[PDB]
Amino acid sequence: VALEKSVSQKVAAAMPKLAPAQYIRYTPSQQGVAFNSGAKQRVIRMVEMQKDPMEPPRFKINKKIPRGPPPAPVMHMTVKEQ
Amino acid sequence: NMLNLLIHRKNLNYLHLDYNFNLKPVKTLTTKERKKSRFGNAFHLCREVLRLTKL
Amino acid sequence: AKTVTKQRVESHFDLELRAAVMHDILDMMPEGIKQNKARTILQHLSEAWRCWKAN
Amino acid sequence: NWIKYAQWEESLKEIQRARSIYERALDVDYRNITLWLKYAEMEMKNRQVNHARNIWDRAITTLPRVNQFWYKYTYMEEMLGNVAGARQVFERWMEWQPEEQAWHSYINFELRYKEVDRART
Amino acid sequence: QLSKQYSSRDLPSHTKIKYRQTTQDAPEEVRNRDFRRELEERERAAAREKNRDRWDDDVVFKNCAKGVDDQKKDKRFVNDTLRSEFHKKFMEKYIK
RNA sequence: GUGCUCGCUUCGGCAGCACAUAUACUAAAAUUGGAACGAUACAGAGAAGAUUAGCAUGGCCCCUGCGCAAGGAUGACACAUUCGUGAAGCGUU
Ligand SMILES: [Mg+2]
Ligand SMILES: [Mg+2]
Ligand SMILES: [Mg+2]
Ligand SMILES: [Mg+2]
Repeated sequence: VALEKSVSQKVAAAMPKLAPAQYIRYTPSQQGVAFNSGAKQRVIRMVEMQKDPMEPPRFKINKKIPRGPPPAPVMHMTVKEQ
Repeated sequence: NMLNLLIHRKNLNYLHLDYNFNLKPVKTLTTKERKKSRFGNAFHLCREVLRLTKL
Repeated sequence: AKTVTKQRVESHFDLELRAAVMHDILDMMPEGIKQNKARTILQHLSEAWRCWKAN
Repeated sequence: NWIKYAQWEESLKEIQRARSIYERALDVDYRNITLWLKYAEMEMKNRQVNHARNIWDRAITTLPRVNQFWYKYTYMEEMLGNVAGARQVFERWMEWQPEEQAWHSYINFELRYKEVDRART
Repeated sequence: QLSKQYSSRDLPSHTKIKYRQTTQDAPEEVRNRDFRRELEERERAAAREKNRDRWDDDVVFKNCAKGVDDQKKDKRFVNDTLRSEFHKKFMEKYIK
């Protein structure tokens, strides 16, 4: 199931519509009773922005930056042989 | 309009597209200009299909 | 990604022959511990191949 | 090339740069024992005891079989005066069941102090 | 950061997976089979098949072509590129 | 804003009720710093003595190209004599 989800996202490219209104409840970390009107929480309605279907790829991805770098321990000569 | 925007988008100011979709050049081209200005078949195919509809 | 092709085949075959010998033998021959004659063993390879071409 | 670069920055006393160079070199080839010795040495030369201590620990952890690391590690601790530390290191080392000579060095270590009971053990 | 670029090759093809069928040789059959018996009997059959299958008063020279029965040079396979019989034939044919 | 309250009740005003419920990269601007393969100028193609054909390999280099094709200078980039210190470890006289 997990793989299939992943695949569908990849396949989204090959096959060029979202309608959810989703609400969230937020606790801040600042508080103080003068920060909001005076609520321990706020509520935000998240809406996905509509994309223009004839809009080209906005920005440029080509840029290239060198591969990032701990080794496991290895745990594994005569003069004549040399 | 599409095709002119493409042309300008790439700063090909020495090309000229007329209204029956003939892509011409303004001046004799320099070597470098000739390289840069080529369009591939995609653009030309589109151009010619548009020409047909304009007829 | 590049695809093997007629232009590239002879180069390809010798590329992966140099690699075949290199991986095999330097993973096979060793205990030089420093660098064991990789440049040199391959030069022996090309030398031998020329010699067989000249009989 | 890695080493020469590190050395040059070390000479200019830009040792934070030097550290990054050594770490980058390690990313390329962590098995190379000269590299590690140069790295630890650099820290010691600049009196950066705790950096050196870290580095030594890493070296013996990832390449336990290299006896050069162990000999230097114990020597450094002995010079610093930390007999207990050195003992601890040697006890780690002995877990690898190493080589006759290593055991001799551990015993001799003990015998630079009286510690005859330890030696016998 | 996934590019909107495409390629001809990439497009769908053979989206269905041909599962093996029962007479093609589904794994079910395979698990049940006694291969060793089958292999022996086939072998025996093959062997049996093989068995079934099988004047001039004046001249310089008396017959050269006496016992010269071709020889198995084309039955020998040789792992040597220049002494394979194939190579000989090739060399014979294309140089004058 | 439209309609309706045998609304007050004239046809003016006022009241009640129903219906109708949150647009927008707000600028018609202001500022802010990478690219033209322009001319000019200097200089001037890998491999061996030279002249040249090319496929490649590697990627903090790209460009043309629908392209897993092919091109871009092979795209560019790729530069025989003779020993001894110092420290540490181990065994020995
Ligand atoms: Mg070619
Ligand atoms: Mg040429
Ligand atoms: Mg090319
Ligand atoms: Mg090239």
